[PDB]
Amino acid sequence: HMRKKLKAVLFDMDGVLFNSMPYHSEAWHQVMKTHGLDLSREEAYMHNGRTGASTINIVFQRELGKEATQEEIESIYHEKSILFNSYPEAERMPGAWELLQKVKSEGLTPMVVTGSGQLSLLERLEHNFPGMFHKELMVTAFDVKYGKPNPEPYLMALKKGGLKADEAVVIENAPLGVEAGHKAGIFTIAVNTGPLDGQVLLDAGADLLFPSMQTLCDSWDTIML
Repeated sequence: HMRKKLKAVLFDMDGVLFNSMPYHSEAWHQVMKTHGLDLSREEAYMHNGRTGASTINIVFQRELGKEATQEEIESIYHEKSILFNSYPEAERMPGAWELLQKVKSEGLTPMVVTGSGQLSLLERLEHNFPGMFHKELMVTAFDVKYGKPNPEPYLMALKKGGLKADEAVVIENAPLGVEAGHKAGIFTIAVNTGPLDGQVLLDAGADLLFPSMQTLCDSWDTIML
C-alpha cells in the first residue's frame, strides 16, 4: 500500500552488509583494555551505530566520569582500526547480496548509512556488492557531526538521495541505528544479527523485526504490499 511510494532502501553496513560485529566488539574491548578501560564485548555491541569518536567519548564518560580529549580519540581510534584490520577480512552477511539484487530489480535505490570510518570496509562495498552503491548515495562517519542515534545521518541520506521520509526504508541491526532512522521519520526494519534481545530493537522504534538478513530477503516481497 505504501510500497508504491518507495524509491530507496537505506542499509546500515556493520551487522547488515558485512558480518563484522564479532570483530568490532572484540577490537573495541581490546583497545579499551590496552588503554586502561572496561568495555565489555556486549557493551561494545550496544554502541553499534555510533561513530568511533562518539563511542570513545561515551566510554570515557561512563567509566572515568570525563570527556576523552581529541588526542585520546584519534589515538584509540587508530589502534582500534589496526586491531580490527588484523583479523581475516569481514565477509558478507548471508542474504545481503540476494536482497540487494531484489531491491535493484524493483527499481529501488540502494544507500549506505553508517557510523563507520573504516576505509577497508567502505572500499570493499563495491567488490562485495557490485553495481549497488555510489559514494554520493552514502552517509559515513566522514559526513556527520553527531551520528547515530541522532537522526542526523538518516536525514542527510534523504537529502543526498533527494527523498522524503515516506519514500525510503531503513535496514538496521543496531538499537541506536533503529532509533536514528525512527527519529528521522523513516519506516525502519530491524534485523537481529547479533546476540541482543529482539525487544531492544522494537523499543527503539523498529516497525518490523527479522531474525536474519536471509529471512528478511525471503520475506521481502511480502512486506508490505
